[PDB]
Amino acid sequence: MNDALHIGLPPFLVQANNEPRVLAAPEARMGYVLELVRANIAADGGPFAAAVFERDSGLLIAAGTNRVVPGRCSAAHAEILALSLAQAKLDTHDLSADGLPACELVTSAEPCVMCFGAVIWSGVRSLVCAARSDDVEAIGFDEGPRPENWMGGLEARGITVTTGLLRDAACALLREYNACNGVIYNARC
Amino acid sequence: GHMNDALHIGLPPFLVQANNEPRVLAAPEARMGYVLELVRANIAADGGPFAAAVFERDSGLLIAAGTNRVVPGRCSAAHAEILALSLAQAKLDTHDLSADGLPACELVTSAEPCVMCFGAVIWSGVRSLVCAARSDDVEAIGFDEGPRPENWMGGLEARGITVTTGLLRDAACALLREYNAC
Ligand SMILES: Nc1ccnc(=O)[nH]1
Ligand SMILES: [Zn+2]
Ligand SMILES: [Zn+2]
Repeated sequence: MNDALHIGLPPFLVQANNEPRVLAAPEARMGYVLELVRANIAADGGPFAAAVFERDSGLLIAAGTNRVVPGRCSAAHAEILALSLAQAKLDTHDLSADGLPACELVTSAEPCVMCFGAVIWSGVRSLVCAARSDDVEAIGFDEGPRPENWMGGLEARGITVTTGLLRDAACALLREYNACNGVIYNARC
Repeated sequence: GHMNDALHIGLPPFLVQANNEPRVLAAPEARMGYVLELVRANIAADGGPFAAAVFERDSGLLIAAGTNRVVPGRCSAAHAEILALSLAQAKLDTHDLSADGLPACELVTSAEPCVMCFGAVIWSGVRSLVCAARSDDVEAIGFDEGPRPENWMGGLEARGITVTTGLLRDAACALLREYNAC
């Protein structure tokens, strides 16, 4: 509405937040996240996606993707959407809240500065990344002024960090995205 | 706010009204003054002691305002800045406030941004950031600003965003203290 923050979720993302799913393996988890990436790109969104799991069971709780441009909202990153939807579903601003399960945020690329903090407040206890910062930098997409050893900063707060998971297919997904960005029409896109 | 087809965070009456009531505050202190009033209402509306609003830098026209809604809105990302920036990018229909053909936009804020919002402002397109309360003032009432890069103000300056702080600061603290007192 015009009297409430309202970020719309594309059909495939709604489905992604609708169908129950459980993926044990980190590979499996990131694999599904990378599926939403390809989708997102085909739904007019940035090449970024994320999902919050119950970490210790693999129960998908919520997913998000970059809807910045189509959404006319710079704050609509993949991490912000998944972290919110996740908090809304479990109905609490704290995923670290008393009773809730230990949550985990699987993202296609190392988080930017905005989301970096977004992660700290969320209440998740673990972050799992795919594409290293350089890969993202490598094609525009600025990570933003993150403080020294942000990764360390997270470990310190109890948020375990991991990067590189399925980085190969992640960087590929970034590239065909970039490959298909210009304005001159290409039927192969 | 748990929906399906979209992420939805409702705004309380006063805030709803704030984004639809025509307003033009030319002076800087006027903008900040208004923002502080919002803080009060927000506290009164089970919200955190934080408010903010985007104004067209030169004209002083209120474009959108946002408060802290984390708790009542079960969303840890709902800070005064995030909302005010997002409703502004909504009204103007663009994810870029520094976009072509749009009068420069400023974000007057009750306190200095948290590392999150910090990045948030950067991606918004706002061309200036005026703050009231300082960071120690914030950590003083028990709120985290998170780990920010050495000299964040520089980062903003360097990225085309003018930083200016300490405005009505003292008035912004009586509000913080009051909140902490209760
Ligand atoms: N500066 C801030 C600290 C904590 N929460 C907020 O909403 N804002
Ligand atoms: Zn981000
Ligand atoms: Zn903030």
